[PDB]
Amino acid sequence: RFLKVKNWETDVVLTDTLHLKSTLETGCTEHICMGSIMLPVRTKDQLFPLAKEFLDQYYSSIKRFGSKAHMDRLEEVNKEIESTSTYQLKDTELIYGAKHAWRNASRCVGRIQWSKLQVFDARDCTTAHGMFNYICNHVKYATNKGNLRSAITIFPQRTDGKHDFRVWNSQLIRYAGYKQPDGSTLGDPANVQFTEICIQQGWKAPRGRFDVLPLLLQANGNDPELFQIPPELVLEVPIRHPKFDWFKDLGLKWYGLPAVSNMLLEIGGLEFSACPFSGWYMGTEIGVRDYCDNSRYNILEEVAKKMDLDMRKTSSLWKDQALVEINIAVLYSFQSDKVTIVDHHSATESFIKHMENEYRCRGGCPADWVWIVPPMSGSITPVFHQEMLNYRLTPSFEYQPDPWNTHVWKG
Amino acid sequence: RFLKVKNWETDVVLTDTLHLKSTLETGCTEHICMGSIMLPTKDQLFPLAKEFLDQYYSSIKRFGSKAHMDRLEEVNKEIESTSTYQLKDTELIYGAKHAWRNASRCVGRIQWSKLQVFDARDCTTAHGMFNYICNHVKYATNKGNLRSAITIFPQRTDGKHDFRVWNSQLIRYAGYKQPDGSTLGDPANVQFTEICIQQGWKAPRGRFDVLPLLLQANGNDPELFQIPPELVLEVPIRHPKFDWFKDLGLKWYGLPAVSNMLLEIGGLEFSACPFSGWYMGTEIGVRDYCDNSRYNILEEVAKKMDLDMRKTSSLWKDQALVEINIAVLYSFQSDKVTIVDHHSATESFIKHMENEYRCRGGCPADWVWIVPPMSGSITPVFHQEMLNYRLTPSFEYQPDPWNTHVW
Ligand code: HEM
Ligand code: HEM
Ligand SMILES: C[C@H](O)[C@H](O)[C@H]1CNc2nc(N)[nH]c(=O)c2N1
Ligand SMILES: C[C@H](O)[C@H](O)[C@H]1CNc2nc(N)[nH]c(=O)c2N1
Ligand SMILES: NC(=[NH2+])NCCC[C@H](N)C(=O)O
Ligand SMILES: NC(=[NH2+])NCCC[C@H](N)C(=O)O
Ligand SMILES: [Zn+2]
Repeated sequence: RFLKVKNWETDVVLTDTLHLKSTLETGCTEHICMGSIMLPVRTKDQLFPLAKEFLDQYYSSIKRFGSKAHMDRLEEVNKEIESTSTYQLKDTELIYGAKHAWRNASRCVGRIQWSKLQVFDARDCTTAHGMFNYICNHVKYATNKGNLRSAITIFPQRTDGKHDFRVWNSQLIRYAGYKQPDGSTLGDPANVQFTEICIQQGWKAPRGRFDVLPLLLQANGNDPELFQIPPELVLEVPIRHPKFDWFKDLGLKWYGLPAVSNMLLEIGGLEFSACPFSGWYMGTEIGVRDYCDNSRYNILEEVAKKMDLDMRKTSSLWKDQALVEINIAVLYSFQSDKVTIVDHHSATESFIKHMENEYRCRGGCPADWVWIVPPMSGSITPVFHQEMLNYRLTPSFEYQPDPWNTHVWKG
Repeated sequence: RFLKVKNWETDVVLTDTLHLKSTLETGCTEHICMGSIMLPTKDQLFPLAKEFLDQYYSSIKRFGSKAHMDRLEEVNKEIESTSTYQLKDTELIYGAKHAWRNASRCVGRIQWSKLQVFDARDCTTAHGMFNYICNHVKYATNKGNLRSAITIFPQRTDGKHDFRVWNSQLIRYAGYKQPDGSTLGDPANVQFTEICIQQGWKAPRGRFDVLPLLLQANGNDPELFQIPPELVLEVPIRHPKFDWFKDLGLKWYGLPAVSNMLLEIGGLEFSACPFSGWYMGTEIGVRDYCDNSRYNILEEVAKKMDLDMRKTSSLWKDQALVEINIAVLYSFQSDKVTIVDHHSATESFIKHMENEYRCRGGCPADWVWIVPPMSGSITPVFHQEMLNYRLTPSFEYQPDPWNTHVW
């Protein structure tokens, strides 16, 4: 069953066959689309089949499908699973796995870079201090003095679900958020809950508007431990505008390395609950969402004032005018300081090329339009005009519940 | 069964039960989401009429009354007899209003109950259609104080006697393919602009030439008619700061009137049902003016603004986009022609969603179409989870007539 997607701006039509290999569910039915919904211990029984599908894809990728090496690997894993109820991936398989989870991430517009992922194998890690060390190395390698490199660090996989490794932070680097008694929020509102947990764990909060949070790391199902990332390892960019000299006076800045650290990486049935990964920012992430979401730093009003914009009536599009400026400032500041960053026009054009390539060389490219289209200037980016098919392939990156909601504290 | 949708900016959570009354398909499956795809018998008829009549009577608090049973029986007999049926006026009006109520891609539905319905089922010729359409346009335009309306021509019978408005909108600008290879006017209408000529229209070959109506009645071939210019309200586009803006030579019409859709009520198909409301600014400023395959005007505007168009990262396209859309809203307002900005419109939709959830148990909505084409996340709908599903009565797409007509 073939399926075609059309780009209404170029009339280019593509045919998708890859969706046929999709096994997981979407959340949608023939009766309802849940396309805009944010979030719509395994058994030996269910493990080997997942393992075989993976190994089959892996061996095909290296052109050794059906070889003796392939067959022996299946036999070996089968035995190991029956013998230990789980199995260990070879280094080669882990790298292939991690790269494909990124390749299969439908919400990611930066996937044209998927094959260049640097994979750090932290499966020999046993303690939080060990985790802290791997994480520091990942940040230094990835930051590369501003010339960012994509990377992922993979800690030991889940076993019985009672010895999980977890990074409690949502990103390796992020700013604290503090709820004030007058109801206002100091810092980043998105991290208030986590910030409270850190303080409760012993962190001495400096209580400023841009305090880098400490790492709260959990190894082998133990209680999480706090660690401060060496400041010299955290690259930050002061935000200023190329034409407005007062912009710098807003005292804004952001970190250069975006590193999601709360997702779960699934490979051949195995679950890697601590798999922090990083790339580089697309401007709008900071400029539109982190700075202008009403629930984030919410700086639109203050910026519009300084610009002396008609804020009497929305139809003056004062919000839209200020948004552009703020986004111009983010891109400008990063570029001046030579910290890697990509604007939405450039990133989306690249994704379209990546997508076309994938259809031609792979038979498709699962993509989530709701997420792919930038939060500003939607239709002036090619992705808006591009029809997309969203479906779940493994290996994959999945959401998981915040650990403070599931953790059995030991004291 | 009972689905919940959350607004991530306000934490407000709504529970959707209305979807349980969904009847049509979405194009999606448990294995694949096609949410961004633009276009995913007497025995057949009676159940549909029944479903409709039941909701109709339920709506008037006479569910299961004699009147209900009676009407049900009457239509039933009429169908078994005529193989079809006719809606009472009350039912026609309710059907049309609800078709708008159920249009998941429309962000202006808070106005659904105020729809003026013009019953043109007694129409029989293209001239007749032209007359009905002129009246609709004048009524809806109302000197700039726009009023929503829909005119409903005769329903389908055998499919060989269909009424159809060939234009895609009652009022639209012509598009001509020049030797240069480039396109003059509106590229979206290059083709239709040709079928008119292939029919006799004397194209003034301009940038904003109001197209002619090409009307099809009872199945016969379509005819051309020039809408009285005094009936076409237009707005000269100028900027409230860039005097050079007016120089751009831009203008647009004030009445958006989709004319190529099909209205389905109780199984009955109305293939010619033009309807109009009023514009949301971005429709013109972002889509019509800046789409690459439309009037594609960003470069010129950026130029005049003297912006650094060397690097995409200077965001000249975005800056220009903003100014343009400022000018559309400014013009319309200055000429007292109804128009709504995407901020005000989206705020209204959120309120409408809430009302709909509490008074009806839900509101089918297509996020991909609801979120405006610019400044997405600074509008509230961006942060609003939505459930898309098909409820009837509804407005459906249908093949362009020139790809089905047997001259
Ligand atoms: C090279 C630079 C990269 C760019 C420019 C890029 C861009 C983006 C953007 C703009 C988003 C949406 C983020 C949001 O709205 O919160 C995103 C999402 C995503 N990306 Fe990428 N990305 C990059 C690298 C990576 C890497 C290295 C991985 C994985 C190995 C990855 C995995 C994902 C996933 C799984 C999501 C969805 C996360 C969620 O659901 O919250 N990306 N990316
Ligand atoms: C009163 C003012 C109204 C406003 C502000 C409004 C706004 C909008 C907007 C912004 C769109 C998207 C247009 C596009 O992208 O092409 C839309 C679509 C739609 N609206 Fe409304 N609308 C209004 C009245 C109407 C009326 C009166 C009806 C029908 C009775 C209606 C039916 C629909 C339908 C069926 C669609 C989707 C059409 C398609 O698929 O191309 N709208 N509306
Ligand atoms: C409710 C809606 O799904 C939600 O606000 C989505 C929309 N698109 C998005 N797109 C990206 N890239 N990131 C997001 O966080 C979101 N949020
Ligand atoms: C391919 C994609 O579905 C297409 O470009 C959609 C996106 N969202 C839209 N939203 C609205 N309101 N109108 C449109 O025409 C579209 N086009
Ligand atoms: N380009 C990326 N790798 N993004 C990861 C998500 C970062 C998140 N959206 C932020 O604004 O901090
Ligand atoms: N507001 C409306 N009723 N719009 C109907 C569709 C009009 C179309 N989007 C246009 O720009 O011409
Ligand atoms: Zn769907």
